[PDB]
Amino acid sequence: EYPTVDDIPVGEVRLYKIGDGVWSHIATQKLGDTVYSSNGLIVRDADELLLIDTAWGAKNTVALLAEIEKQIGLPVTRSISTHFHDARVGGVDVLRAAGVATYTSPLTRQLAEAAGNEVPAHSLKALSSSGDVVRFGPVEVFYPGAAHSGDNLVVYVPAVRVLFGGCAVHEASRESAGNVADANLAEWPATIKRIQQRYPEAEVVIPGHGLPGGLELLQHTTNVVK
Ligand SMILES: [Zn+2]
Repeated sequence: EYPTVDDIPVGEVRLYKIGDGVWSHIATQKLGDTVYSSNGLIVRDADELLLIDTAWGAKNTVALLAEIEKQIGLPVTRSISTHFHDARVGGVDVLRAAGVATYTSPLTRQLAEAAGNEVPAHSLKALSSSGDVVRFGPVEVFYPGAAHSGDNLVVYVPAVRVLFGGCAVHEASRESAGNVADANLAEWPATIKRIQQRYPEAEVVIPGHGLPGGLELLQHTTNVVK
């Protein structure tokens, strides 16, 4: 049932229910030749929603808000971007215009600014060193160390044991690491092991791109990176 690039045109967004009060959002973007599918997360907290990652640019992020209003009907009040690439902060200006309080790690804000990308408005201050973890509403945000990028974060929803790995985690079908220009290939396996050790009871693991799986995606990622 999980949507792929073939099911979603650029500019549309689908939601997919993952567990109680947890959905992923899936969108499509085209970079020159390449067409990607990309996942974020939505998590209910009382009568509001926490959003993890934009839908890759302003147009998709507008469609994301519309689809949330249509399907869920609760307001997105806060967001977290999991790394500095346009794929995850592109659209933060749409979120700000809709009144969302946008957050990420201080390092992500710095890298986004350096890259000329959109910059979330607020910093999650206790996330500075590999291993740092903070609670934020109904999730934990974990900085496990450098991997796909130096700043990449993962997000865990403890009530339902759902781990959003973002682009630090590859889907089962993926056999190459993608854009490695900001990656730390040497550190990535150790970063994965840190995720494994922290969330040994996770039931679903959602990669940055492609099909959700279980904890097996973590070791798979290490194998690919090598
Ligand atoms: Zn990226």
